[PDB]
Amino acid sequence: TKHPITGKWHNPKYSLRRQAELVKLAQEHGVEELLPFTRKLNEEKLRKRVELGLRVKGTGVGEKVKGHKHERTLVAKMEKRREAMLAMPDLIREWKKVGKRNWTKFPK
Amino acid sequence: KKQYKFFKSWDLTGQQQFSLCDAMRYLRAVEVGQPPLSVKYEVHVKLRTKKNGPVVRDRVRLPTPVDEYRERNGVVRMAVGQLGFTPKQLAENIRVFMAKIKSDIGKLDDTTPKMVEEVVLSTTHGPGMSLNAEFAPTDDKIKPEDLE
Amino acid sequence: ASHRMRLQDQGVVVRLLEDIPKFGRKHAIFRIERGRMRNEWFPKNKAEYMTPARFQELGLTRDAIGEVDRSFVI
Amino acid sequence: SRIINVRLISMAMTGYFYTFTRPRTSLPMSMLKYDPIVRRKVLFLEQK
Amino acid sequence: VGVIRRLNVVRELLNIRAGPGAALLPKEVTKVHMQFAHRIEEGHMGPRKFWRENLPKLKYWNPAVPMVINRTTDQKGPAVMTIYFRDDKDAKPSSTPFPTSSADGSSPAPKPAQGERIVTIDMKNRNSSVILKEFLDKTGAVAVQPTAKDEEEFREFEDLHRRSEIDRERIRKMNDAKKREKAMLAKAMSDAQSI
Amino acid sequence: LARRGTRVLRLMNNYSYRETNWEIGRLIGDPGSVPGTEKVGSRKAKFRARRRRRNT
Amino acid sequence: SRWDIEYYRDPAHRGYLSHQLAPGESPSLYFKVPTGGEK
RNA sequence: AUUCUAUGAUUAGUGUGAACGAAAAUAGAGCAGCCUAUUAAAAUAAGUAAAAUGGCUUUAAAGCUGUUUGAAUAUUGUGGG
RNA sequence: CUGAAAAUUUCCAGUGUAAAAGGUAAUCGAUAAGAUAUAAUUGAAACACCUUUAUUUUUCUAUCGUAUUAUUAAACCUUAAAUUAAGGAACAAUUGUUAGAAGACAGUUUAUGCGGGGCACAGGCCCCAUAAAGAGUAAAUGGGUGUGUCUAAAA
RNA sequence: CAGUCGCGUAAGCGGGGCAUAGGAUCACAAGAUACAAAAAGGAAAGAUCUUGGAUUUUUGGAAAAGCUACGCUAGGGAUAA
Ligand SMILES: [K+]
Ligand SMILES: [K+]
Ligand SMILES: [K+]
Ligand SMILES: [K+]
Ligand SMILES: [Mg+2]
Ligand SMILES: [Mg+2]
Ligand SMILES: [Mg+2]
Ligand SMILES: [Mg+2]
Ligand SMILES: [Mg+2]
Ligand SMILES: [Mg+2]
Ligand SMILES: [Mg+2]
Ligand SMILES: [Mg+2]
Ligand SMILES: [Mg+2]
Ligand SMILES: [Mg+2]
Ligand SMILES: [Mg+2]
Ligand SMILES: [Mg+2]
Ligand SMILES: [Mg+2]
Ligand SMILES: [Mg+2]
Repeated sequence: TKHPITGKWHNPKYSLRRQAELVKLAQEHGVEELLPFTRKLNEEKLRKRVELGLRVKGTGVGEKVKGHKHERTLVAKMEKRREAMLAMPDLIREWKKVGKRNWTKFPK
Repeated sequence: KKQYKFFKSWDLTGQQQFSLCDAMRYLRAVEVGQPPLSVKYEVHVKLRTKKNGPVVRDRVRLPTPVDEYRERNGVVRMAVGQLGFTPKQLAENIRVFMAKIKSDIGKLDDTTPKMVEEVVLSTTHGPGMSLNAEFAPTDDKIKPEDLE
Repeated sequence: ASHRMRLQDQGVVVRLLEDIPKFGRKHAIFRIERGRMRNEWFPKNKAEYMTPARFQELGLTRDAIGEVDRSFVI
Repeated sequence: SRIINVRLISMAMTGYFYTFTRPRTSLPMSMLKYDPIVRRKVLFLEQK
Repeated sequence: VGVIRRLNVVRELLNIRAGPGAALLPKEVTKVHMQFAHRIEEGHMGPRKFWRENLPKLKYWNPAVPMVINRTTDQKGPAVMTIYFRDDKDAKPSSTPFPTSSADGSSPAPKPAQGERIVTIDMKNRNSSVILKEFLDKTGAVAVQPTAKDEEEFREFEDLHRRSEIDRERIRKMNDAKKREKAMLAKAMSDAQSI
Repeated sequence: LARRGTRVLRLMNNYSYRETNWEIGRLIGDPGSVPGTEKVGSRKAKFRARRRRRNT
Repeated sequence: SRWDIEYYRDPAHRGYLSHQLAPGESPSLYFKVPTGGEK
């Protein structure tokens, strides 16, 4: 509750731990219907799950897995290897023609 | 005594850039009555390039005739269209020039990729105004209009 | 330049109360060195500290802080 | 100081390499070696 | 050449949108035509200033109307301008044929179409002022008023010219003093060579 | 053209689809010889062309 | 987790989440079944 | 909730090594919750949380701390983990 | 190279102190003349005017840095129940950080081998003999100027 | 054995050199593998494979100078006068 005179939120009279002790104690005696609204209620925990479901990063509803780095760069990796082999015959012809001594194109 | 290896690059945070249509409205007024066949636009594109690096000496065949361009000192100057050019024709006439550059840059080495900093636009008797990537006028009342 | 520099203080916010010359007019908010306010202005009642509580009574907000006007004249 | 260890990079861009030694006052090494990733003989060039 | 250098040189030249000759012409007008000589003689200075001072201010607020100029070498040519005021109650006629500017009189005043009625305005040995007012009162148009920011633009650049002229003479006084002093040094060397 | 243009993506692992490296290597030609080292032409063909250019 | 979901999301293991797939969809949350043809 | 005993555990982990060494959880002993505290206390917490730096502790987090600096306002998703 | 106003760019020739390139043929001259420019000349390159850049130099601003000078005009410090006193003074002093620096002080190492130990010297590996017709085989035993290399195969 | 290259008519030869003298791990650095990812999606830091930089020369691998006649303790005829 936000105090009107002072703009500061007052903690609830019963912490989240104590809220669960009453719900667990009120449910064993069939008096859970009398307790006010609480995020610890058995029906509130279940309604929130069925309504929205899992919302964690990636595997949540509407979320998409990001994939590992070696998975994101898989196609671009195999496309580079494929490009080099296709140009392999033309590279050996220029190498065997120019020769091992006069070759000047080297990786960096 | 001191020396630098770069061309002076000013801060653009406070620059006042104009859209292509808003700019021609200012330029077409200063060239009122001038022979449109003897008045042509021009573009100076400043490049963040090093002095030691090479220069650009390629050519470009624009869609509409107004071509050769050369980088002298961290800038490239060349015409892009006559005064009677409509914004639709003048627009693509610029895109063909920027792409041919960015294509030649990437074609160049990766040691110091020359990136563009600003694009200017002026006429033979008009002021040098900055260009914004936008194309349409900010004023909702005015619309694309072509005339002499 | 660097990603981390020396931590420095920018001053304390104060609201003048006697129209100090060469600094600002009466009821002018700005940041001044803590030395002058703590030793010269506060003892002589020439200004007052602008605490978050003082900002509410005056109705102003933290975005009302001005600047020192060295060219001020009485 | 007289001899150096050079890495011959595969031009297939597979990441395999061979390591040989050669004097400094000589030309870079270039050989036709076997790449176990693609399982074929490709051109291997010195790294630098 | 800083960004603010080019910026101040521009915003000053952007007086096109100002009070002197700017106004929003009505949709009734269709096009304009003018013809005058190159030089300023036999009453030809008026139109020139109207072309370099007030005419550009119209195309900014009226960029749809074509305003063309036809210059010539005949200094005695009739410095007269035509205004196609009537658009046939905005009937939107098909006035496709229309000339373009030139410098040798190659684009004279064409004959108006059926739905067009021109308005002649003579100007010879007359000041641009009397020529300007005759253009607005005749071609009824509302004059746009400047905003406060435009008043600051005029006030700022005005105070700037004070600092500029104050420096134009200052730096001028250091160079001539040097060009004078250095001249004394040259004279001294010449005298030394003689001895 | 059809051989070097083909792309066979397989189910290697983790439901991933990619082209095996050993297949990428056999696009240039079948194993047994190193492409590029083979003489494209024939020595006899070169001799015939040498005369043609001389006759003309 | 990703691996646990993908395990019970495929029909090869008869996972109780396999009914959430399409006949062409893949169990992996990142990879997809490429398309065959010439284009 | 805290406290004590055992298991977890010659474990995770750290360490060049030698060695050091948790927690969750389980079982038992006790069990008690509250602010109107069975002794009389809050108008819900700012130089605080936190950061850089010098140390402690430690697994790099968390926690403690001298120096110089320095936030936000509740699931209608503000703050810490 | 913080930014602003203004200005400056000389090998010979050249109307003359050509900053460079790009674009242009008119621009200025309140109505009468003429000055600029283009042309032509010179040069490798030719000029007004509108643009965007380059070099250098002033003032302003911004940023640092040192010295100097003042300060009940209540920082701090010293004498002083301790003051509108006197003097020093943005120093000194203290805290944190940083670099240097005294065995002044502290902990520890300074080995082992060896016809006793000290001093000296020695330490992995290779070849021959000693070695007694398989292999192996020791000594501060005899032989070696032993050894931490060389080498991509090319005019 | 598999893979794929050279030479040779062929048979076949080739996993360096006529043979016998070049030190690890850790840490560090460069490539690859797709293993695991401390709530979850990534990542970091790890693991496997290949490779480099050492008088670690007391070379199965400590970062290391002396005096004692002021000397002490535990031991030795395993060792001198
Ligand atoms: K362990
Ligand atoms: K911490
Ligand atoms: K023997
Ligand atoms: K995770
Ligand atoms: Mg300070
Ligand atoms: Mg325990
Ligand atoms: Mg040890
Ligand atoms: Mg609280
Ligand atoms: Mg803290
Ligand atoms: Mg944290
Ligand atoms: Mg905390
Ligand atoms: Mg004094
Ligand atoms: Mg000692
Ligand atoms: Mg024997
Ligand atoms: Mg040893
Ligand atoms: Mg051994
Ligand atoms: Mg003695
Ligand atoms: Mg004995």
